[PDB]
Amino acid sequence: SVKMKKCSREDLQTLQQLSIETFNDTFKEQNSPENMKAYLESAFNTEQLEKELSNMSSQFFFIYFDHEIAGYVKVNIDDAQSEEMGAESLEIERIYIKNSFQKHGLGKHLLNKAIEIALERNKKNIWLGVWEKNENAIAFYKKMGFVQTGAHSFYMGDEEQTDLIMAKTLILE
Repeated sequence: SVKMKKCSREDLQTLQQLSIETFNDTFKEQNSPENMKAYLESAFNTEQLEKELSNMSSQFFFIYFDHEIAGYVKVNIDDAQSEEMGAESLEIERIYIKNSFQKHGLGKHLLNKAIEIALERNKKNIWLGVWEKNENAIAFYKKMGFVQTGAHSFYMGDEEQTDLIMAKTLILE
């Protein structure tokens, strides 16, 4: 069966390994091994993730299928967001499903959980940033109701790439 669990301090090691594997398998083709090694060490080292897990405005959730870890999602609100969007929004900063577990509705589960958290936190809108080249993720988000509201350049390695800003308005009552 499918189940999700909020990550705690004891999930640090598991979160770190899952983060590295899924991220590597997502940007591995368009980046040098040297740049990937450096980023993986600066983004997923024990101390960095420990800080993020302890951030009051951040929340991580694991998703499981048959008791096996299949992926995770990281959401931010207020000052924890990677962009200063305000106190009325929630960001899906990271969302990853292990390759072998993709195409089974698990990504949808994680995203809807992010939506549920946003609704519960009374946030007016939910948003995310996604590399323009990630066609699979863009198509998934559009199916989930997200729309591109903007786009800006960002540096990947030593070259600029395009980040698409996608969002959806929630409850306004």
